Amino acid sequence: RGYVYMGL
Amino acid sequence: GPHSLRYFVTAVSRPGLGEPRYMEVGYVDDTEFVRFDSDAENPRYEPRARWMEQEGPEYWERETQKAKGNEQSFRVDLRTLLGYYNQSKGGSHTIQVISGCEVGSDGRLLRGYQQYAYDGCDYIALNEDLKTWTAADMAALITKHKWEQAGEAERLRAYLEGTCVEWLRRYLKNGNATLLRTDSPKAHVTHHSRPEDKVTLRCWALGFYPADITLTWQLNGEELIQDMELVETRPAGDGTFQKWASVVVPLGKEQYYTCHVYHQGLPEPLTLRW
Amino acid sequence: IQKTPQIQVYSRHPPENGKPNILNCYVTQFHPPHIEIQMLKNGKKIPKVEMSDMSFSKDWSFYILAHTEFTPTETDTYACRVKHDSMAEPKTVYWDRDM
Ligand SMILES: *[C@@H]1O[C@H](CO[C@@H]2O[C@@H](C)[C@@H](O)[C@@H](O)[C@@H]2O)[C@@H](O[C@@H]2O[C@H](CO)[C@@H](O)[C@H](O)[C@H]2NC(C)=O)[C@H](O)[C@H]1NC(C)=O
Ligand SMILES: *O[C@@H]1O[C@H](CO)[C@H](O[C@H]2O[C@H](CO)[C@H](O)[C@H](O)[C@H]2O)[C@H](O)[C@H]1O
Ligand SMILES: *[C@@H]1O[C@H](CO)[C@@H](O)[C@H](O)[C@H]1NC(C)=O
Repeated sequence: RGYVYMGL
Repeated sequence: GPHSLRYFVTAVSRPGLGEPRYMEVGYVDDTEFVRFDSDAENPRYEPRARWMEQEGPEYWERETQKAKGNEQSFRVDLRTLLGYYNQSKGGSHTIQVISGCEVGSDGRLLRGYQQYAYDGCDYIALNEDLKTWTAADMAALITKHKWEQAGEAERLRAYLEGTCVEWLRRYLKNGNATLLRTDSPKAHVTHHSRPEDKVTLRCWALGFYPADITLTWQLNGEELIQDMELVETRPAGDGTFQKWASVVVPLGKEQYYTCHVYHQGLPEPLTLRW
Repeated sequence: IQKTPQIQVYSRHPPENGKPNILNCYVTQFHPPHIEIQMLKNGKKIPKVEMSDMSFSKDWSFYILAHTEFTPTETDTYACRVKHDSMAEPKTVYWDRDM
């Protein structure tokens, strides 16, 4: 299952 | 042996051509198993490996909503980075991420990771401790501080040690017949003429799995890992791989060279001559 | 910066006129990601081309495979035409069945 990325 | 769950994410801006292209490709070891591509009306997360049919409606729905949220995050990131770097609003730019985890034969975490890149150059990365970040330039440093204050590290490590590890084991379970198989290489050797009374001997290795393999040419026991040419191992379209390696030997001295193929599907290594 | 793509065209099995096979076109080590890959049979674009195995190496260079099923014939010729920013002129690599 994929991760939910946080903004740069 | 050890296994890995990897996610390759790419977001490319295309000024004057609409919204940026967003793509997520999933891998369990060497075989692709999932993918999301923004270029398509009704873009959704789709299975890429047969065994993923064992998932169910819910799985696909959630991953899709998740992927669409990420798509918007990187859309914003591209604009943000134009600010960090002081760049034109009309040039094309790329952001990349490789996230994942590797477990031992027993299924326990060996390592987790996440590395970002902007325009083909390192940006920010999670250190092996899973607690800190290492920024490649002053732009990435702004991102590092934001993430430190927000506590992004704990959230990412919770995923790496938790979600990533548990789902990797599940995929391995459901796709055991394919992910845990061993396809032995089938070797061949070709010869091609050359100008100065020399010849090109090429050793082929076909239909293997997993990808890792070693090919070498020897001259009376000594490895010729120098004047030897080769290509990186390549996927062949059905879940297997191939590779070739060659040496340029003097005409009429061919029988003095041997190709050695080492692989998981080879109890004893293969030796070929022309 | 900018990296020119390495195009590689190969079959899954050793060719044998009449027996079904899979033709591949692996485009690698390129950057930026935008690229156009076309597989041709006797100079004509092949319809059912599948794009897969997209990935990038440690140096961030891109990799992607294009493949299709084909029943080889001694007459038919196949190639792969690629368009990338690193080249003003599109590059076509042919299928050398005797390589
Ligand atoms: C792969 O494993 C299966 C067992 O089923 C797996 O585990 C389930 C919980 C589920 O995740 C399935 O999708 C998986 O396929 C093996 O088949 C079984 O083998 C045992 C003998 O050990 C036998 O008692 C069962 O009847 C078999 N079938 C099932 C449906 O259980 C299968 O052989 C494994 N394949 C490989 C290549 O190792
Ligand atoms: O990125 C930020 O991470 C922190 C982690 O300390 C917070 O996330 C926590 O709470 C949310 C609830 O929406 C989730 O449960 C996370 O798993 C959890 O780490 C913060 O809300 C995030 O924005
Ligand atoms: C950014 O680029 C502009 C030119 O486009 C320049 O005038 C300026 O000095 C640069 N730096 C900053 C911080 O704006």
